[PDB]
This record gives sequence, structure tokens and C-alpha cells, in this order.
Amino acid sequence: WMPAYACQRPTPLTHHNTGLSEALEILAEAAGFEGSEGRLLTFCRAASVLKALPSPVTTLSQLQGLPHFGEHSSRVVQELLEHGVCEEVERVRRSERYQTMKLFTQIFGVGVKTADRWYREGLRTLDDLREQPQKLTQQQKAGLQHHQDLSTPVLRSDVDALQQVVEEAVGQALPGATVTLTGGFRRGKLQGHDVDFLITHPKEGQEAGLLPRVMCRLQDQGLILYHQAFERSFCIFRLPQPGSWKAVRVDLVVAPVSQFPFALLGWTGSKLFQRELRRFSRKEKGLWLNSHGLFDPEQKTFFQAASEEDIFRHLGLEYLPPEQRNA
DNA sequence: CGGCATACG
DNA sequence: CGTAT
DNA sequence: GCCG
Ligand SMILES: [Mn+2]
Ligand SMILES: [Mn+2]
Ligand SMILES: [Mn+2]
Ligand SMILES: [Mn+2]
Ligand SMILES: [Mn+2]
Ligand SMILES: [Mn+2]
Ligand code: NA
Repeated sequence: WMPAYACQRPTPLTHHNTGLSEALEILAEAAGFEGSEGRLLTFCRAASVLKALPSPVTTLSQLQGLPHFGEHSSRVVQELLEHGVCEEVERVRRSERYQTMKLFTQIFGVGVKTADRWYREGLRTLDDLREQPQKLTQQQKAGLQHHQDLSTPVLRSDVDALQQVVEEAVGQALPGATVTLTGGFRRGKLQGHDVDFLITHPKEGQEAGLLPRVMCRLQDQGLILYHQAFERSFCIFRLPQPGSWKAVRVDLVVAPVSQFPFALLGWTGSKLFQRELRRFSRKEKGLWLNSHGLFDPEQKTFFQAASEEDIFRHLGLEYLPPEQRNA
């Protein structure tokens, strides 16, 4: 009834088991803060299974036969169904370790390994980090300075204005080049932490050298608060606001049109969806998938794709629109 | 038990 | 090390 | 933590 891989089932943005999935995702996040990628993955997958169910789970027996539910995830759900709360989840929520690793890793430029080291050094607050700025990278200094704005959700309204701005600079850098909205907003989210754009050009090869030209023009318009040949740019944009402005994270990515379907697929996510899709491709089909292409290692050939639909067909999967990739 | 996605900056 | 989905 |  329920396939094992998230890429084999539709997952809508909103669903019927929100509280249960959020609890399991707390445990997934905490596992990640402790370097347990395997446990993170299982809890993520179990959470996603519930997102894909057609109705609420009300009794423990409804978990029987569901992939990725074993003793641990089942007990989490059991406690939530019986008591409305899971003691393990609540203990994580209020732990100093969890709250601080969450606070630190949310900083642009800070990963788990950096946050862990800072935690072991006794640091606990953002002001603790501001006191010793000589230990910060330029990227972390930017992430810390802009942290408050970057913690404010980006609205769909913000996205349209940013897209117009990016297209203006893209059109000057290379007439005919296109801008596609990707990431969470393409999956139908109404808010997000950042905005993701994919840029290409209909004439293979014309996109070479494009991203530096785009960035130079955005920077000349005074719109870049922070950025690093290249094909991915992780920026902080100055977004106009009523009588002011706010910092917003924007990712710009360039791909040649031959690779565009693969890059669109990868950059549209979700993160779990893409990991599961790549896992499925390799383990079930013997094909190697990334945001550049799909490789047959036996024939030593790349699949040509003209669309996302092509890629799902190549992999023997029913097509899923972006709004059903919210694994 | 081994595996857990796969890149770029 | 960071970043991305 | 769970699957095959
Ligand atoms: Mn009980
Ligand atoms: Mn995004
Ligand atoms: Mn992004
Ligand atoms: Mn490339
Ligand atoms: Mn093992
Ligand atoms: Mn993201
Ligand atoms: Na971070």
C-alpha cells in the first residue's frame, strides 16, 4: 500500500498528520546535531510516510506495515496518541544542547561541526559569538549581522519582486537568458527561508560565464548585502520593504539547457525527496542521478532529458508535480 | 550486517 | 569547513 | 533507526 521510497508516492504540502510528523522531525533534527545521519534519515522518512497518508493516524494498529516505523518511531506515535505529548521529544525540545545547536546551525555560515565545537567551548548565545568576532569567517559575520532578518519568513509577495529584479540583471548579462523559480516556493509553499532561482539560456553554451556577470550587475545596483568562475551563488539580497528594507537569502544557479531538467528537479526538492530519488535511482535502477544528469554506469552513457517528465519515465516512476514532492 | 544523495564554493 | 535541494 |  505504502511504497518504501518517498519518490514513489505523492506527498502534499499540507496533510493529515501534522503533529505526529513534527514530533518525529524533532528527533531527526536532534540526531543530526549528534552526527547520527542514519537515525536522522529514518526519523525523516518515518515523518514523511505520515505526510503521505490519506487521513489521520488515530490508533497504533494503523502503523502496521508502514515502511520505516519500527519500535522507536512507533513508540513516539503511541505516546502522542495516548497523552498528546512524547516525553523523549519534550526532553529534546527543552535541552540546552538542542536549543543551542539549533540556534547556532541556523546561522548562515555555521554547520553542525562548527556549532558543536562552539557548544563544547561553552558558547551559548548569539552575543557570545559577537563578543569574539576574530574567530568568525566573513560568511559567518554576514550571517550573524543579518540573523534577525534571515529568521523572518520570506513571503510569496517578496518572491515576485525579487524575481523581477533578478531577471533585469540577467537580461543585461545575457539577452535571452531565463529565470525559473525553484525550491520550496515552486512546491507551493507560501513562505520560506530563502528564494531559489535557476538560470539558463536556450542556446547550449551561451550560459558559460554568466553568473559572474549577473552578480556584478546586481552588486552595481546596490542589491547585494553579501556574496562570495562559478555556477552557484549563495547571496543575501537587500529587499525593499515599506519605508525600509530587509535582508533575504537568495540562491542563484546556472545550468546549460541540456542539464536544465536535472537542475530544476534537484533544486525543486524537497531535500528528502531528492535524497530518496537518488537512492532509488542507484539502488533500484542502477543509475546515478545528480543535478547535472543521469548516468548509466554499464553503458557509460548519460540520459538526455528534455523535461522532468522524461526523468521520472527514465527511472520507471509515476510523474509527481512539484506540489507532490513535499517529502 | 552495510548503507544511508550528491553535488559546488 | 561552508553551501544547496 | 530502520530496510533488505
Ligand atoms: Mn502511556
Ligand atoms: Mn529554498
Ligand atoms: Mn536556497
Ligand atoms: Mn557544473
Ligand atoms: Mn550496522
Ligand atoms: Mn533548504
Ligand atoms: Na547554518
